[PDB]
Amino acid sequence: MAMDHYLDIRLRPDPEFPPAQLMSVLFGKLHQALVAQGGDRIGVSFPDLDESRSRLGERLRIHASADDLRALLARPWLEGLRDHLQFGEPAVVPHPTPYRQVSRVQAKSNPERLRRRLMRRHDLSEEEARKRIPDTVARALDLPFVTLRSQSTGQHFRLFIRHGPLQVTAEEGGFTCYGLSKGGFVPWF
Amino acid sequence: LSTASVLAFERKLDPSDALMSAGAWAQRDASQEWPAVTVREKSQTVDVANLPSDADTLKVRFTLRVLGGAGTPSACNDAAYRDKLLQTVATYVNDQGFAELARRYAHNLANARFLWRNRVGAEAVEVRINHIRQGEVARAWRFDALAIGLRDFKADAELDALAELIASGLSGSGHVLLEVVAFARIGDGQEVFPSQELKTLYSVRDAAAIHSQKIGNALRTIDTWYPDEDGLGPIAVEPYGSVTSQGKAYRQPKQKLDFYTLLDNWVLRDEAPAVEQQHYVIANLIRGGVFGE
Repeated sequence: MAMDHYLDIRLRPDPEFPPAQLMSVLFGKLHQALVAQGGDRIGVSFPDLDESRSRLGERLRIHASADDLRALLARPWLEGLRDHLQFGEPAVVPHPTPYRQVSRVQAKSNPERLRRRLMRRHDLSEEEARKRIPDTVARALDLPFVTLRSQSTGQHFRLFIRHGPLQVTAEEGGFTCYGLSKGGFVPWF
Repeated sequence: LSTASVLAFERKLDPSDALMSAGAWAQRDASQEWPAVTVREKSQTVDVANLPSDADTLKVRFTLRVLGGAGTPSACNDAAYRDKLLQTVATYVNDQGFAELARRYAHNLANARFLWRNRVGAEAVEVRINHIRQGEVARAWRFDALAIGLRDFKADAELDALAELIASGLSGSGHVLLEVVAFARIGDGQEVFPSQELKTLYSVRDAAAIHSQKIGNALRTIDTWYPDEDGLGPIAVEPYGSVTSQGKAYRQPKQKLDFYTLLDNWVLRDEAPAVEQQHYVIANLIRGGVFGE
């Protein structure tokens, strides 16, 4: 926990979008700025969620610095949510701070994924494909997120994600492109 | 004296269907002859459509209709209810001008309040609105949605002329006919979100349109006297107002600020609800519905 980039921000109310109706736009306007724009000294955390309540977004919680995340207060790439949101700037963090566990990982729940794999790897079709394939091992990761409707359909798909524990020690460096800890202790202030 | 068993009010600012259509840039001054959008379905069996590769543009097409004199109703059973409603509607008319409604109408005309989900990740918004008397136009505008922020009502120089025009409109001082159309910046190969019915995106033939009620909703985001928290912004005007998107229903009937009791008090026995309620009252009279017994 060497960085001291805590930038808090709040929400804004709008009538033309639900939580997914701006969460899919957040997934569209954060990943490309973290990919085509990029920056390993910039990301996000998830320190204010819950399991049963399904709290996905409740406040500004980012991880930046004096130069890498210093363009998070003069950025016209996030312009348009002035009817539904806002942002802040980084503040001086203290010595003893926490570090929450998160992950922006991909969970898979295919019970017929063995059949779609064997269609190009085994030739075992759907007729005899119920002998030893995983019928219920492909579980679902139920959690609250936005409903990103890709070309498969217009319905709101669930945003699977795994939380983590809380350790007093920290780990500075780099995480995945989504900000979830792929080896690095994520921030939770 | 008591309530009104039947009531029927007539709508104001009715739009047509906002067809989508495409194009390019620097041909936006030659947009009489322009192409359209397509509708296709993919693999469940649902619909999803898309712009081409030549086009960031998307286009809007609708036109408006004021009538004038909205206090006087068109269906009742009590003649005495009319004889008790006329003093109230004339009292609200004569003592002040209707421009407070008109700013909050005409900035939603000027902003991208009707381009609801057409700026979820946009960069430059340019809207052009016509005042049509006859076969040409004679008072042309071209508005911007970057300037006035989508939750406050702070007026600019363009807004007062359109406000006094529409306030001449809905008060009976001259019929106006707006045409409010827009040009978008979407994305080169980007998924569209048109309307539906009660999956199938609502497809007008060889185009794609959204219905009348979405824009007849969008141009009357006038409720910002709803009780609980006024820092949020404008939501629309409904008697027993419930909203799915923000979830919580404003203006509950178990405390006294819903439409069905302030109408009883403001109209009949000539006692006044607040001056921070009046334009919401007359916006309810603009909307219309069956307000019975």
